[PDB]
Amino acid sequence: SAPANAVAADDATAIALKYNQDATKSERVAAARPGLPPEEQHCANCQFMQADAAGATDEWKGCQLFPGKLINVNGWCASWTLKAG
Amino acid sequence: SAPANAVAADDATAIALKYNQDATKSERVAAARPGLPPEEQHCANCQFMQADAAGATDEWKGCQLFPGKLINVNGWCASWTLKAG
Ligand code: SF4
Ligand code: SF4
Repeated sequence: SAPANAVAADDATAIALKYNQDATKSERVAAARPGLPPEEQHCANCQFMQADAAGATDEWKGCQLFPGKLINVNGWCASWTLKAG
Repeated sequence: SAPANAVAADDATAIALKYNQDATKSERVAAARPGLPPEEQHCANCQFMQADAAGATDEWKGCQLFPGKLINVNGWCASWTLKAG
């Protein structure tokens, strides 16, 4: 089961930022954010994902943009940015 | 007159996010978002602010949560998080 502090689907920030815990159901094709084809975009390779968040698991990680919460590594939002060198 | 796409108080996203174009009149103290003293928080030091948005001025700048629109640099909403990276 999801952590209790998972980002909720209809959290107001999640709504505004176009977060979806399943990237395949997200607006990523429409958004056309640069750096990878949309089909390759998800939280796991994002700049803002925080691997060392409290309560992180292989599936659930922090995000700079959702303080105190956990996103799904297979998620996406409109701030997706490939983590660069 | 302000940019045509300045965020209005009756914008539906604004209401959901608890945006106020005057941070001093916002809920920022009670909300106590982490990362800076709440009384110092406003759009100008927020991670979501986009200073190079089309139509921006020294007063009106972009926000990732209000695509296509301009917030006030002195504003605040409950999604505030410190600009960082
Ligand atoms: S900023 Fe990155 S890690 Fe955070 S929810 Fe959006 S895509 Fe996922
Ligand atoms: S997310 Fe940040 S920049 Fe956007 S309205 Fe809220 S406080 Fe202002």
